[PDB]
Amino acid sequence: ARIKDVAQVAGVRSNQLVGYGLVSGLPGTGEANPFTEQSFAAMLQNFGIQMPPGTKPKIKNVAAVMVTAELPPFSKPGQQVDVTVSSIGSAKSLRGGTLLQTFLKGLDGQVYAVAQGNLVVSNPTVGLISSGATVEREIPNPFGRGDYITFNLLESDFTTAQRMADAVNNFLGPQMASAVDATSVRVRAPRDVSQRVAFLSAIENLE
Amino acid sequence: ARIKDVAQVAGVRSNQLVGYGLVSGLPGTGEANPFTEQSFAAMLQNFGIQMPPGTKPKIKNVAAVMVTAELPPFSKPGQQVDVTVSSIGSAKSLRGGTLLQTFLKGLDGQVYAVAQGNLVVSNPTVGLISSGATVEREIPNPFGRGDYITFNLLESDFTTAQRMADAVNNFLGPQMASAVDATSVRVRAPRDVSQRVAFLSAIENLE
Amino acid sequence: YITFNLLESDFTTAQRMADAVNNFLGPQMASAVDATSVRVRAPRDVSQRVAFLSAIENLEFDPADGAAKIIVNSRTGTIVVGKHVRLKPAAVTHGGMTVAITLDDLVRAVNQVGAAPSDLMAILQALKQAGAIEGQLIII
Amino acid sequence: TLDDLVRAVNQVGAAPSDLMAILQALKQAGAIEGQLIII
Amino acid sequence: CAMLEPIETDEVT
Amino acid sequence: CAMLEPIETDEVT
Amino acid sequence: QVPEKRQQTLF
Amino acid sequence: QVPEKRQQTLF
Amino acid sequence: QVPEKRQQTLF
Amino acid sequence: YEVTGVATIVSSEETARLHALEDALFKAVNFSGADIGSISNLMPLLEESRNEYQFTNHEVRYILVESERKRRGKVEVKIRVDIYPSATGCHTDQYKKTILVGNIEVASPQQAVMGQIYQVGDDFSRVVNRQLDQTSRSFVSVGTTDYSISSNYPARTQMIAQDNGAQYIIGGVITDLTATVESQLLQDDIINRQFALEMKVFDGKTGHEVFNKAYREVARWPFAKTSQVDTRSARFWASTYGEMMLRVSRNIMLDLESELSCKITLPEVVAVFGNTVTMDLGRMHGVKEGDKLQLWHTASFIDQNGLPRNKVSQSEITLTVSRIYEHEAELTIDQPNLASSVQIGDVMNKIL
Amino acid sequence: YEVTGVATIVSSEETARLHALEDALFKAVNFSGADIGSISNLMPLLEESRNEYQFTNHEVRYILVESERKRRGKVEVKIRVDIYPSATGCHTDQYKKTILVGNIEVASPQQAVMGQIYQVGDDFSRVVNRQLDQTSRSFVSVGTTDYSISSNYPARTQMIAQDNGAQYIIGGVITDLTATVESQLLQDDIINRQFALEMKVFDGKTGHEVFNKAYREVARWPFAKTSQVDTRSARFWASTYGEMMLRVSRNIMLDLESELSCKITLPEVVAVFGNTVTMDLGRMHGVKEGDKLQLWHTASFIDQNGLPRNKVSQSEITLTVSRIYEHEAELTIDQPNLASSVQIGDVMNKIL
Amino acid sequence: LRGRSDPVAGDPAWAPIHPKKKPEHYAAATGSLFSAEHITDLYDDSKPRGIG
Amino acid sequence: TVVDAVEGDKSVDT
Repeated sequence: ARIKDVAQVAGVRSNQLVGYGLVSGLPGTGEANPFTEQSFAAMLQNFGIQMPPGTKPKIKNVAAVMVTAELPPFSKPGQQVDVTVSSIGSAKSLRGGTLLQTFLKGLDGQVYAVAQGNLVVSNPTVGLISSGATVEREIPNPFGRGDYITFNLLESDFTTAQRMADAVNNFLGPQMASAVDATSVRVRAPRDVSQRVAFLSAIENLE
Repeated sequence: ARIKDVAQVAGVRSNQLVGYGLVSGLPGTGEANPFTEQSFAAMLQNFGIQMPPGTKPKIKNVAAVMVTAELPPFSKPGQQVDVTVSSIGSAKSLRGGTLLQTFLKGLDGQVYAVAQGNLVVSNPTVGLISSGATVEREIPNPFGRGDYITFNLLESDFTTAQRMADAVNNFLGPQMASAVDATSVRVRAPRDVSQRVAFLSAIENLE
Repeated sequence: YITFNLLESDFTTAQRMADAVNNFLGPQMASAVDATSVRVRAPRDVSQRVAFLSAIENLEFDPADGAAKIIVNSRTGTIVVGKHVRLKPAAVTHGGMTVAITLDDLVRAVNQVGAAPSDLMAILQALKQAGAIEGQLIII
Repeated sequence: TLDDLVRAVNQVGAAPSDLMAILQALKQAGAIEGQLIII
Repeated sequence: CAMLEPIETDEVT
Repeated sequence: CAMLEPIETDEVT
Repeated sequence: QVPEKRQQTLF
Repeated sequence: QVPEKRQQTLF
Repeated sequence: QVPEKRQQTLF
Repeated sequence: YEVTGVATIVSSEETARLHALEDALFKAVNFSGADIGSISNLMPLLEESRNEYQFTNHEVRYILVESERKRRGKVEVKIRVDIYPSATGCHTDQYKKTILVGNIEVASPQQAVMGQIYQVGDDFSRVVNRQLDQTSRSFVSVGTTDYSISSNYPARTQMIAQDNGAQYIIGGVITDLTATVESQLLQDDIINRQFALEMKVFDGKTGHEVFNKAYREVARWPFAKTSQVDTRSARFWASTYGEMMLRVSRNIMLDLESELSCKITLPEVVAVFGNTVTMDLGRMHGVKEGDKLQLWHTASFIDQNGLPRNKVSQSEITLTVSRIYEHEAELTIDQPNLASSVQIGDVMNKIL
Repeated sequence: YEVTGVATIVSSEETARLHALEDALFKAVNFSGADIGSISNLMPLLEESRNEYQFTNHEVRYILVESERKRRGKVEVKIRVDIYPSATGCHTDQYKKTILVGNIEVASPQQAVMGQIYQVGDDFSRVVNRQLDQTSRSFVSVGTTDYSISSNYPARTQMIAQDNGAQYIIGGVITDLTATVESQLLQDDIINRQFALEMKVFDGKTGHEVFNKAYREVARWPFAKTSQVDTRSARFWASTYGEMMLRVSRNIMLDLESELSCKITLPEVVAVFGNTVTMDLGRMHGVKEGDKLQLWHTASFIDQNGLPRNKVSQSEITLTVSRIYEHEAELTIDQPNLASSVQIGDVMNKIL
Repeated sequence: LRGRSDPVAGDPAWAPIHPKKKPEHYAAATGSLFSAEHITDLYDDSKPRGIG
Repeated sequence: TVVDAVEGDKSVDT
């Protein structure tokens, strides 16, 4: 088993983004929930159409949804990630819908992606978009810091941790990798970020 | 795999434009929603016909829709892009409709395209126009700045990043490309914009 | 100068069109300024510019293939797989039958079970998540 | 040109107007050297 | 010597 | 000698 | 002594 | 004795 | 006799 | 020389007399043709109110104040000084530096409520732009910009400088506009308003911060408490507060002269047409035909921690000016075989 | 020398006279060019109110106070002193140290209610930053940061120092802002407000805490009980409380000079381009061409218990400065065969 | 003879504060129209959240 | 002075 198959690099993590949005273009399988109508009215105000207070939109092709995306590590602005769109009101189906502009917020409350696109549903109330979210911001990483890199085992075990340490030492040389617990293995790495990527490329393919 | 197949140039991004519009010429499959009638009345006022207040248009061939276009990088004024038209009211079908003049706004609130044309629907409430939006404004680009260009991997991986760096170095020469993380590879490029396009043409076809 | 805007933006197509003009006329005549625009020096007289543009607009060149993409129409069901798209081998179990890996093998796996021809749109998304697609999966 | 695409349309039941949607996918994939105009 | 006192263009007023 | 007393830029006021 | 107006310049 | 303005420097 | 400021030290 | 210095008393007669003396000295130096960069170092040694001043290593040797008057509530000072205009110096053989005036902002809009002077930052950046354009000796102003320049983004600073063609970008924050009330039973209230400012100059070639200074002055607010004052009007700038802000702008210009004037000016390569290159500096910047210039290959990198860095490779290429335009110039490469190594963005310096 | 010391009486004439004497001595030392690091050890021996002071092993030998006046409610002290500026010392041959001013926080927001001075920590860290930038001799300020630095996370301290390019990070906590009321029947109430502060300096190379000191002073609160005071305004900083806080900032600067000035400055390797490396220190830090530097291989580890540790491997590599920029410098490795062992993060020290 | 001082209309102590103008985005740096300080969420209720 | 202009001076019980 390769090291990259059974371990992950510490500090190289994913992040979860969540947002609220509306799905339009449904063949009469939308909602009438109060929050859907409120959000629809606010969106229409954003375009210059403001209905008088207390006006019922009577919309049937719009559904309120929750949009979730996972931000892969080293995600740069301009990249695209998948989004999962799930209905939270009472819409019967999201099939054939279109996700309108929704901002995806991180755990700190800041917007990191914007999601649009066409839903592909099979459960008719959950759909996926292959490049729905466009990354708009970067999350800093501790990968290039320090004098070592750390591998976290997917399945924690003392023997697997020690065998991975021996695999690196045999490949490179003595006193190069050390198991600090049943999960983590620390490998000394170059200070240059370009050399560390080249170094990690050779190490993550060890068997 | 060519570099252009598995990577994208940093700073060379797409932009998403959204707008509100009305679709006319429907065979009696329109709406009666309050916002549709309000928008229709405002549009008629724009042409010199102003109905007395409280007048019900009784329109049946008009539907309110949301228009979305994606602006490709290096989009110049006069070019045409596809638009997706999705119904947001209660129209039964958008088949055979015609999208009226709608302004497509960016994330900064400025108009960058104008969308018209004929809808091609298969879901009968979502249609597409092959050249619906005409680009009216340019978005500046950081492509020609700096002393390097950056490739962002579609599928992030340390080994793929290092192999792409080696591919450029073998083709051009030593110390030419460097992998800075699992996603980005930096290649030194000419300062002249014309030479950088010629340079990037040879590099993006590397296998 | 006059400027040509590519209908399909591409760095290689922009550079090849620049070379086509330079080969026809002479050196340092056309230059690609980005992936879309190519600038060609033109006469100042309007009549000569029309005569000049007449000869240039008929030049032949080979546009580049472009980035490898998979276009899926989520509402019609058609899947257009472009050139240079490569699917990495994997074991795909859909319904009750298992297949091993373009669309031809996947279509047969779809036809094995009853399922539907539109169930292939969901198999691709799983392949995209597993990193078994060398290209872009675009949903229109 | 269309001859191969028309045969693909005729393979399945579908409809002769389903070809209009196949072209739009080809246009999105950059497989058309021309302008797709809808009138 | 004797420096002059001619005014110049106002910067804002 | 005789140290000067010229003021300098204020730190905050 | 009065300043002299700008001299002849090309382009 | 007045402090002297900065001398010529490159970059 | 005034205490003397810290002397030169490395690290 | 025969000069007059005019300055209004705010809270101390010493400060008004010192300001009048500074004004008279500035006028004398401007008339004498001496460099205004050296004035900013003379002021600290002028804190004392001595009738006679002695200085060494300066273009002015002795200062003697002969008349001091307080006519119309403001101090008028008449002095005679001896100025020696040096023909040499590190500032006379350099081309003019193009400077872009960035966005100046009010940190606390709460402080600008009295008088509703919320556009004071913009209308003061306009004054700074005009002061640098028509009063400085070694600066050319290329206008103002609405973008904010920060030390965290050297790349943005470089891009904005390239867009505007500016060697340096100057921007600040207005940190204090508050006022206090001084009350007397005999007369009406006196409102003394503060004006504090922190100016920052960034190098457009590499994004570095090359200058940083803080200013704070106080002046009377003659207007009513509830009166609205327009910062573009002459009512604002002819008042005591306006005179104080104009003096602050002059001090900004003198500090820029003191710090950046003797930096070697580095014109950039705009375009290369075979053996002839184009320079972003022209006749209006002091370029004369027959000038010999030395080329430097520019390579400025952001290091591993995101901090800007500079690196220039020396070149064996020398250029001479062939044709001069008002805003640009044409240079001929004296080493034709090395002409292929010249790229856009390389800098040059005049050979002395 | 001829110096004046100004200090306001708060509760004791002795304290005001001592503060005025400290101010006069600080001005005399600053004018004389003597190091300000040695002043902070002279104050303890100045507690006595003797007319004559005798000291040994210092740049000042005898202090004689000739005039003591209490004009306008504040003590003015005029003294004559003999200062011997030593050309040598452990502080004159070192490059300037870059220092980042961290977050200073109010531990109890309850104490800041009177006057609503809740941003006192931020507006005081700004004063400390400016004091270190424009008043210190051996420090360069690289700005302020909004993050809090703790001794429990040396890795975070190292990362923040790397991001800002700071050798040391200084942060504190304001622990006392309470006030007491002194009442007299003849006059109005007197509110004496406290200002206590605990400053802590962390080494950015290893995350260690290298400095720790506590300050406490008291000053009159001249404002009304229900009046709101803006900490960015001149009304706050020109008051007695503001003067006390400015004096506290000056004492912070003098303590930093006393403790950290003679530590050997260790510039870091920023980039290696074959045989030429880049240094994070440049012309503005005191680097001169032809300087010889000795390389140290840096290896700082967190031990088994999570505590930071330091370990440097000595090297046979010596470098000389080839080109100097304002903020960086280029060094050439004198041993080309050993150039491959230089990595980013290695430190250097100037060979004396 | 009154013993009281009447308030004046327009007192700065009670006058509104005009909001600070946000800085321009400068999209040429990133190639995108996204700016964290300028984006408008389509579905937000627009409660008061800043000065002015 | 210790009195703010905007807010003003905020400063027979026997």
